[PDB]
Amino acid sequence: PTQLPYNEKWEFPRNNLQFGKTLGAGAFGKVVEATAFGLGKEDAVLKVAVKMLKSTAHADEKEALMSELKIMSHLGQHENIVNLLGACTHGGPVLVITEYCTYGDLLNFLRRKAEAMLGPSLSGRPLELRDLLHFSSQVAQGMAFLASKNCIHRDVAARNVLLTNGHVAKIGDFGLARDIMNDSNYIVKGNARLPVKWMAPESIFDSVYTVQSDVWSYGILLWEIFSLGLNPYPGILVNSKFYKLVKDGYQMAQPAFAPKNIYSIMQACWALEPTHRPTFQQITSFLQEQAQ
Ligand SMILES: COc1ncc(F)cc1CNc1ccc(Cc2c[nH]c3ncc(C)cc23)c(F)n1
Repeated sequence: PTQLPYNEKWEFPRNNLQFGKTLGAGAFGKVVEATAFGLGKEDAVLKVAVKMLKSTAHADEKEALMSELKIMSHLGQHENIVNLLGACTHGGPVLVITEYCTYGDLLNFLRRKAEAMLGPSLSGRPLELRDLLHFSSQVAQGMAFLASKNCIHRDVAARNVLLTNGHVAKIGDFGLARDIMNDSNYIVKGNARLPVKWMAPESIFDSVYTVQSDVWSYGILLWEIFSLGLNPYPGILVNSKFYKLVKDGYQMAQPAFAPKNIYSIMQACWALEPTHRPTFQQITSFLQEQAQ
């Protein structure tokens, strides 16, 4: 990624952004909503999400932001990913301008939505099964696009899916703008904080990441969707027993709102042999057909 070249076609004048509230923050980074004036070929004026370093960041974090910018440019645009809209690299700190997604991350959306649906009994518009299938197929479409570019995401999870206008799902990555240090979904495994409960066995044990390991993580995401935002392996501590169980083929039980169909997809994503797992295109075609 560092050898990749940054194309100035993305360059945008930083004085043409008016910043609003912070959308998310990590230790050394954050994403901030902004209005951009004159953005793009149509000179649009619109709300954007700007990723930038915090004052706590150092050179290593700057290099990672620039690398992310180079990767987003190289990837190309797709309806079901968080697209790059421009960047500010001259005359100040690096700014990465991405699409703003009004409904926020999918995980929180499902949890708040489930609470809203249960409110009448205990005190707009409820979710339907078809919505869950749409979210699932949209994310699989976006993952099929990344896989077609041989791009490995490595942190597929509902917290990294964003919902835009029309409640269209987009796979993104909060990255530096996530507080992983204080986030119980990231486990201290040796040197780094890793989303172990989402990770394929070969990534945990052999440090191997592929499109097929993303497929596994996508199956965990499917479980999050069709449980309306439960934590995976709920109540189970990540320890030696957990690692062994995963390696031996232990799998989560069927989620409450998953049709047998969809749970079977999950199981296929969790095949121990990575080549046996479905491809994102197979998942997409099946889920599109199911969402009709
Ligand atoms: C496949 O995606 C990628 N792959 C590799 C990469 F290196 C980067 C990406 C996508 N980069 C990115 C940037 C910012 C954000 C946060 C974000 C954007 N819009 C929002 N609207 C609302 C809220 C609450 C948050 C946001 C996000 F999710 N992803």
